[PDB]
Amino acid sequence: FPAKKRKV
Amino acid sequence: GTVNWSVEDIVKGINSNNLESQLQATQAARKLLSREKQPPIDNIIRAGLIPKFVSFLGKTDCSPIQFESAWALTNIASGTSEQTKAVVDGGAIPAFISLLASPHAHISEQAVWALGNIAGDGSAFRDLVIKHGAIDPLLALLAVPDLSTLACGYLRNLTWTLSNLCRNKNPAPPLDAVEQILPTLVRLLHHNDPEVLADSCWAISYLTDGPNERIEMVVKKGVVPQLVKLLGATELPIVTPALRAIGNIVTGTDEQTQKVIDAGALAVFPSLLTNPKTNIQKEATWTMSNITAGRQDQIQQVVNHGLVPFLVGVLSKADFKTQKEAAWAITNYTSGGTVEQIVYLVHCGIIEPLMNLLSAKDTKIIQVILDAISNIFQAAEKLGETEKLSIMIEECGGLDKIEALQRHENESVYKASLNLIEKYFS
Repeated sequence: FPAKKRKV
Repeated sequence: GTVNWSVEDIVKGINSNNLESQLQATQAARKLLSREKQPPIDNIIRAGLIPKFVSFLGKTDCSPIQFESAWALTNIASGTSEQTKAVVDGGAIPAFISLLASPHAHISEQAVWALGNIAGDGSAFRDLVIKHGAIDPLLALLAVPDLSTLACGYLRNLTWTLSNLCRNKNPAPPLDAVEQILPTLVRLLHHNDPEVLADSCWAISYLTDGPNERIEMVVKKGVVPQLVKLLGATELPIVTPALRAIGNIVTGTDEQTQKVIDAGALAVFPSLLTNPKTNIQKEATWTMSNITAGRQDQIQQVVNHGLVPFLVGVLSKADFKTQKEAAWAITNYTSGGTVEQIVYLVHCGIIEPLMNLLSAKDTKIIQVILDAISNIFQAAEKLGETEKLSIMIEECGGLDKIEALQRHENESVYKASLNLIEKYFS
């Protein structure tokens, strides 16, 4: 799974 | 208000000589960058806005623009490696670290998030975040008597960012950074929030994905019992990383594996080896395979816990990848086991499923299975029972499959096949 997260 | 601005209007506001206009334009950028579909990250970068945002991180006198710029840069850094690199190249790392100590919790949290994206890009940016001194202030945010007094989302974000400081290899994180982080990780591993638990387990799984010295760093902190407990959890997002960590640990020394056994892990494997989630079954069978590669007394613990029938079951019916892991577990078992343990293996019904898997196209599983057969035959020789085993193999159609494998294009395959035929079926 991806290590990054976008704040939505 | 600040909804649906064009990038050019954002630029015009940010280039004004008016802090309030800059704030409104920055919020507009934040809203573009936080929309559901296709945030225009590259357009924002190309407009040259990153250095402006980074400068706004330092405006202690206007905390709102600190927050808006922190969120915008967070979301830029959430994209591709090149987009994260643009954020880093703008000088964002030290500015965010400076914001970790902000009296405004939402700003500190935003900085935590941004550093999580930057460090999560990979080993180089992870280690650069560490070199800029992020660990001390991050951990200071968690230096409270009771983690339950912290806001839930705040604590989840801190846990996730720390897990990214534990993530990735070539190289693995610096040893001293791991030692610095581990105590807080141990504390988070006893917190009651399911997401904090899941991400703490992921961090531990990263830290145990390495040579025995790294595993030892983790095991020495006494977390294996807590990992076993979490292995029994009902939430699959917890079981998955807990099981990954346990499997990693049992790739280590037989003493480390033994610490997994002593903690009670085997009692969970009846469920894990029948778990309806394919990946749980696969990972549990791989774990088992690295336990049956251990000492005869550990093999005997596998026997005592009733797990050989479960390995027979997975070998009989499972996703093929799980079946391959089971074949590995069986070959390891037969290579290391006593004669009595191998006899037991045969009495549980291993032969028929083992033979049925010889019709598979995967060459390596064929090799693995032929090795297992050879080991079993060796035990039968030590007992003088090779004939009975030959009959067993013949009655379930295995002799046809081996004799057919004599015509297999792979070298070691048809070699081992020929040896089995001429040596035990003459």
